[PDB]
Amino acid sequence: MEKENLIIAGKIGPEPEILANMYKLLIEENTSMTATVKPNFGGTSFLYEALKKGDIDIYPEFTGTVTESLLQPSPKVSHEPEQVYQVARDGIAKQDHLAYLKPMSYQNTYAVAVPKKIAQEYGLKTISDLKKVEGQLKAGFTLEFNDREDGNKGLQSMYGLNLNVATMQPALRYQAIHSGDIQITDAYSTDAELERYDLQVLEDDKQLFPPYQGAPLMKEALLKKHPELERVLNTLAGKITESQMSQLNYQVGVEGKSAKQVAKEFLQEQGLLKK
Ligand SMILES: C[N+](C)(C)[C@@H](Cc1c[nH]c(=S)[nH]1)C(=O)O
Repeated sequence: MEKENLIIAGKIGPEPEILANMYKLLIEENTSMTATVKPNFGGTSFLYEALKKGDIDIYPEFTGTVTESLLQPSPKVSHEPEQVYQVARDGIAKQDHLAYLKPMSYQNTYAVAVPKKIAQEYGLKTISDLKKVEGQLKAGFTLEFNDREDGNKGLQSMYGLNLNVATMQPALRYQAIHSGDIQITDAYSTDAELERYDLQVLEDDKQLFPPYQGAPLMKEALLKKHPELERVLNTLAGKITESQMSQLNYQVGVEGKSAKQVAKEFLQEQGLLKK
């Protein structure tokens, strides 16, 4: 009886798809609940509004994204990842009555990336160095990174950078930078494409980017109906290194492995999942 089915969605990319499947695997093993993973469901605003509306039940959301996009007005937060989690978790519960579980260990930050030869040619080590060459290089940014105060709007406001920006589909920006039609893109720090395409991440010297740790986001009402979801999904808390998540992304995004299988093998190897 009562085999309730949860909708777990992810933002664009292998990582949310991997994360969502880990949520499904954990949920189905340890609760009387099934789960459906919705890969590549949308961007932050869509996932967030889908959650509040009940179209989805869980998705992995990132701490700095809670503080910077989701919370309005955005609070001025530190760079301590734990403090940023607490503001996110308390802020989003007050604002929208969403429960935000404990963050995973790794950080997946927005990272301004250039090909390694571009960085050598133009002497680019930090984001500030782009001011030197903002009239020579072409940037390709996701639409969301463009519109985000911690994205390109913050490249303008904090760095003074007025880059020549073309808004890209997320999956195209990496092929553009590789083939040469753009020279700057908004990478995600754990993206396998960084290592695969000789992309060098420019250092965030003015510290525009907040901490970004992922954790399940969910209505508080769902957590009251199923309190076991907190214990169950929190076995991921403080776990998964950038190196581990990067390898998982390689497997799904580069090797074409199934995200469920990659998540499953990993949770099993970590002892987080039977067999
Ligand atoms: C984790 N991250 C890199 C800081 C972004 C990634 C992201 C934002 N929108 C989509 S789609 N992906 C986020 O989830 O906010």
